[PDB]
Amino acid sequence: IANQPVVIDNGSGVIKAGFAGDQIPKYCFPNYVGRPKHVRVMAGALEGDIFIGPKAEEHRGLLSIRYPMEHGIVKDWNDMERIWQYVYSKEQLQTFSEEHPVLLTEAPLNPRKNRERAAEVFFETFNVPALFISMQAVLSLYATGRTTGVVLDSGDGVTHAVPIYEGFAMPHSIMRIDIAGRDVSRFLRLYLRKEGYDFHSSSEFEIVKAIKERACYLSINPQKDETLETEKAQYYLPDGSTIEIGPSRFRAPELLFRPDLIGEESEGIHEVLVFAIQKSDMDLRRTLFSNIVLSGGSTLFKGFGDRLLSEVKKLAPKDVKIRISAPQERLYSTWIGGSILASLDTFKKMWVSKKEYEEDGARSIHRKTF
Amino acid sequence: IANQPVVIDNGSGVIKAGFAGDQIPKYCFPNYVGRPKHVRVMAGALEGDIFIGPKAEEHRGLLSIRYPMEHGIVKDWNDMERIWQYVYSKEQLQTFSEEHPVLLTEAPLNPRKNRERAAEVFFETFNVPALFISMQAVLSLYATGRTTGVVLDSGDGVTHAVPIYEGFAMPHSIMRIDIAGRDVSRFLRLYLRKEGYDFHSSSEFEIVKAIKERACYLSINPQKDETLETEKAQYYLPDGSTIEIGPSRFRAPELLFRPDLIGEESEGIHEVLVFAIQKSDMDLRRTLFSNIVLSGGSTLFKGFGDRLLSEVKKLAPKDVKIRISAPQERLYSTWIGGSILASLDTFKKMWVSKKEYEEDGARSIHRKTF
Amino acid sequence: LKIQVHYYEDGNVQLVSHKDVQDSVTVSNEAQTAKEFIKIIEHAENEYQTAISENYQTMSDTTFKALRRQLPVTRTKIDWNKILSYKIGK
Repeated sequence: IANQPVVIDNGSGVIKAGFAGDQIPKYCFPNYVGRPKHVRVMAGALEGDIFIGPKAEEHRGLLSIRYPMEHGIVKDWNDMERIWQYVYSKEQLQTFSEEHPVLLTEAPLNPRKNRERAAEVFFETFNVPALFISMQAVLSLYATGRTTGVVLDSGDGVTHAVPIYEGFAMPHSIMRIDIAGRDVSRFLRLYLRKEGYDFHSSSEFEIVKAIKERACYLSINPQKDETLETEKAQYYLPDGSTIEIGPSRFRAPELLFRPDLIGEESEGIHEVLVFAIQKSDMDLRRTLFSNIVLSGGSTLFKGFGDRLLSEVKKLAPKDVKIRISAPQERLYSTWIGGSILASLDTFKKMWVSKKEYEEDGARSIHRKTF
Repeated sequence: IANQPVVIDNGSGVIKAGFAGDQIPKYCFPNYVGRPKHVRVMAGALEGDIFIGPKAEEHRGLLSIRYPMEHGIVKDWNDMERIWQYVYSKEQLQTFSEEHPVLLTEAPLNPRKNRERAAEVFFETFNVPALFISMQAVLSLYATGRTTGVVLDSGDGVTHAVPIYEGFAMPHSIMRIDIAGRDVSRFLRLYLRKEGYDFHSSSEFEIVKAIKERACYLSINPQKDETLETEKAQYYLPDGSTIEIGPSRFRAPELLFRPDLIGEESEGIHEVLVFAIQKSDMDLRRTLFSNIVLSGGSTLFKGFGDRLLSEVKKLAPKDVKIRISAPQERLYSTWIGGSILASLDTFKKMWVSKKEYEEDGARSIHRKTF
Repeated sequence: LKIQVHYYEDGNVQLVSHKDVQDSVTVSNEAQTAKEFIKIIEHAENEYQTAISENYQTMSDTTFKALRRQLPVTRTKIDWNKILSYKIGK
């Protein structure tokens, strides 16, 4: 049973899906489960009472949105099962789970219990013929067409700098933080309350994400922007009322570089990138500096790459050629790589078959990934 | 010019005033500006047509009362200027604003524009020599004598939990809601309409507050009280007519613990207290649980502390010593600490002088507070 | 069972270790005694490496942090202006 395999690229913020050997993921939607706050009085209302994807985006105000996955670690397993069921259902894929092999993705260095429980869901609840979990950095390099280079990424949950050199993903040199787009959105929400405009509701939380996506920019010199007084630019909400954003827009994405502002000890994106290069061998450092690939949604801030280049110039040894490259479609970089990896004839060897899982168990899944 | 400084402890419901070094605030009155509804035909009437303090409390029925403050955030600035002018006037303090330095208070995580506009009023309209703005939680611990511990408060506007450890108010663990005494009084009013007795007028609203102050208890088990049938205890209004209150008295203060009743997905008092301790560090949690201080008027319900203990037992980790301490004068706990802070010699270093404000501006006020 | 690692770039770091083990085994066969002792070594040296790798990556990070923390008890970078114009105590 070697049908066209499916590539479900997981993520805390957004979840991508579709078939192998494709240019773009056809099925992209945000990873959450909306449920109705209000009392459904009238007959002929929205049926089901568990909303995922575009229906939930259309009917935000009704639904109490909650995310199942934080920092690449699922909290609510029943919610992720409903999301995966919605992916396979007629509203999105129009396929059965029994036909196609599965390509899953996860952030590196996660708890193994969650990886085991993920496999249990795919093999038992769904009747998958073969499963395969993989890295995000390895796929992003397959999407670009390079083998050597570091992959800095920044989704909604995790930020991790994985160094790879000619098909050798060093498991030891992988740096990681639990600081990312969701924490930046939460930090921007806190700043908007300091400005004046309070947002506490779960449906109203996605307006803060929309403001973060649209009206934000990362300054090169933060001390210079602190001394100067801001212009206070405007933005229209979904309702109609205008909001002067003020200094919150530029101080919000500083969290990624300065993790002390939220109140939690971490390295930072720029430190993690330097740190992933340093932990590798001495001969391979200069090739890793030359090939730095960006990925994820939280790398799309204005003057983000320029700030990363300046931070590398400050920390790294002098007289070294720095190059932070990036693809055009930074959001769909990991999925394209999975679609390429799935289309290859080698893919049959790497996967965990259902028969092999039934015989061995979790140990076979731990062996095949690394 | 280092005269005996004035401590104006601002509050949404009640405002406290007096001089530094005293045991109690001598001048306490409700924070609103009453203005006459009816037309004045006869001579020898109440002159001025702007009523603040005991005159407004005496003659409620005449006056269309409106509060300038809402959730620790002044909406009507002209009304607060008139209140502050009334505080300093001969009817209350019998002093000039030119002589004495001013200690002011505000809730945490408020609009910075309101803090600037507060400072502008005190420095320009009044001619203050030196101003200082402070938190409520820091002062309450100064009043008790402790340094470490959490301060849960529940005024008329804001409920906020701030954890402090050895004279270090933790900014990133500050939890806050806009659910408080005024929202409980508003929720009680809505319940009394469901019972039968409506109170639509603004002068008539203070009858609902008086009912809330006297006849409201917090039951330990809400599901058990819902299944049982109430006794329907009586209450006499200022007119003389009887009111059978019924189940509205015990379901009214449930708003603070269950904010889903008003139609506003918030945490609640007990969750805010747990969240403030959890956001702070692992080493400080057990000391923060042992030192929990209560303040504000909406902590004075019958069986409030007993319910808050039971909710902490439900949420917090097991086998940990819980202690919710409470002073005798909870309404004046924040003012007592300000009077103590003002009496100390180090208060001279902390304040913002008039000369320093004229040179720098708002930036110096933002620096000195934190 | 003694490990030793030494890194000397930009300054030194050393790993030094040992585990003393006392065990009682019962002799039976040549095939069994050959595969029994090896089994004792295999499990001990794995448990050792496991602890040596997995405890130190996490527990050293927390014990090395219990000595000096990465950020203060407030989790805020200390304000120097605050330090130079604030008073504590009673």
